[PDB]
Amino acid sequence: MDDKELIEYFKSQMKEDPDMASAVAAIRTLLEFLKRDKGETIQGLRANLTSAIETLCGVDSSVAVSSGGELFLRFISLASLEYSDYSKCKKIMIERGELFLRRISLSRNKIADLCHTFIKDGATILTHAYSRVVLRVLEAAVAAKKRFSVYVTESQPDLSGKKMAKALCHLNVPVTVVLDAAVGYIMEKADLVIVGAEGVVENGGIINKIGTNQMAVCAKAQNKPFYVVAESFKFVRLFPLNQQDVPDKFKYKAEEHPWVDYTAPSLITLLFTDLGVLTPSAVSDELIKLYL
Amino acid sequence: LTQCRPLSASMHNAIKFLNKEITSVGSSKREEEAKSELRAAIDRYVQEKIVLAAQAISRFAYQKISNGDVILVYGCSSLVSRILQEAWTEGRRFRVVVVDSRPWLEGRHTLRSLVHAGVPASYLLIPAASYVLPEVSKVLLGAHALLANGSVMSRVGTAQLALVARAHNVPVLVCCETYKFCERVQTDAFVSNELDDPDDLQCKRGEHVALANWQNHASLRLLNLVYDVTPPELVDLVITELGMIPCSSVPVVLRVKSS
Repeated sequence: MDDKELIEYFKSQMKEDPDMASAVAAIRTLLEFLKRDKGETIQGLRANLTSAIETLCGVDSSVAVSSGGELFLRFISLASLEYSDYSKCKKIMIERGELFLRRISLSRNKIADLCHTFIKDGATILTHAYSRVVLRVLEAAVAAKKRFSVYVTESQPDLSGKKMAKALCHLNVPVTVVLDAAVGYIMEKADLVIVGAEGVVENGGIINKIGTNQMAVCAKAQNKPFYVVAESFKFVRLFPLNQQDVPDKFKYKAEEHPWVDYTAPSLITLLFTDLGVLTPSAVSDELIKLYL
Repeated sequence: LTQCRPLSASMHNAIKFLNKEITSVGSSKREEEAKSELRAAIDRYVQEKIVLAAQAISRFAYQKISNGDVILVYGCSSLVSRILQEAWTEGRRFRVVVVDSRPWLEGRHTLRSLVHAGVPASYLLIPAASYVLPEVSKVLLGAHALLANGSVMSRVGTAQLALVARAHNVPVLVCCETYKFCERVQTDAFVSNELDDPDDLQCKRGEHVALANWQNHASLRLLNLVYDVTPPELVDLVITELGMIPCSSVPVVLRVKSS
């Protein structure tokens, strides 16, 4: 499989279904690459998959793509540990990959059904920018016949907050748009903050759009619960010590304008994943359980 | 009088004022004139420091009370009751949450007042306060004394309410007349306090009193604290006849009232 057709398949699966996220598209492209590789050794298989992951992360500078890459490499490593013969291992891999794709396709609805019960009637929800998982949880909460008012931040560098407001008014949910600088002004009117995450780091913190850290610190200062809804495949084994420790491949190209920031686990109340409702300390355990 | 019961801060300030006024009486002054002037000075002190001060504090607090807000009060305070009554009379519409504590249960007094004024009211004990603070918008607390460092000396449990209100992002307002301002400082409730009668802690639960004959147990002790101290960091605003000030401005008032 050529590099050009790899990028073409990635872009085609991203464009065909805008609802589906970037990490799922990357994992699908990697599984499609593994589908037709015409190889005979698992060593070259691993090397080719790693190179495909590097070029895919070259296409998109998101943390979720790299998360999916490491998760997929671990999946191949475990499958190889199960079976030594290349043909049996490869067929086991393709069936397991199909099951994995099926399970990660429906994570959003599980997170919605597990998180919509934390919204109360007459609550005031603050969210940062556009995130399909937050849209899904709010849709499920509305389907639960609950009435609430949503606040959203315009998300200045690309106005995805306005897109969130439009996609929320589509279902006639009362929503409001505030500036990036008005977040500290709005915290006291909101009851809880719900955000997504492009990547969940080892210690339980998150990587997200540049304005997430401000909301986390403001909510902590005003004693408001901070909920993060994120998928399992966004679990990177990263340990940022500060904002400078975040890898530069995720900050830029996605005066000086970073596109992401890191939020410490002490500023997060609970994480809503397809694994369930977890404390941040659980996430690390998961990773420790994954890599032996 | 101190032997009958330890003197309060207001009584201490009144004693200071009366001693200063008696010392200021000249020797050449006639005895009848001196006595009449002393009585008139006491009457004027009562008037200015209580009645006009309460009216000014009510007018000041009217601007901080809006329609549809929930105000939390603790125990019994004449200033708080007057503030709420005049706020309701002038046309503000709101509801009040009354918090009470054992064994005095003075909050019931305030409750009755509110019921006789037409103000909607709720009643609960202090341990349940954290349950009701989510729906509370402002906390209005009376003060027995304001200390030179900004701390609020009040009925035991007031600092509890201030801490729990800060935990719920609820502003805490203290109303106090400037004649209750004290030059002394106090960091905790142990160094200076009052011990009430321990037998008041006995309560009839079911058909037996568990604390009956509690002195028969050598290692058993009963503690009945009267006062506690609220640090200035737990108070958002002080309402006085001078106006709305921060706690850090309490010494400033003490500077301008003295001279």
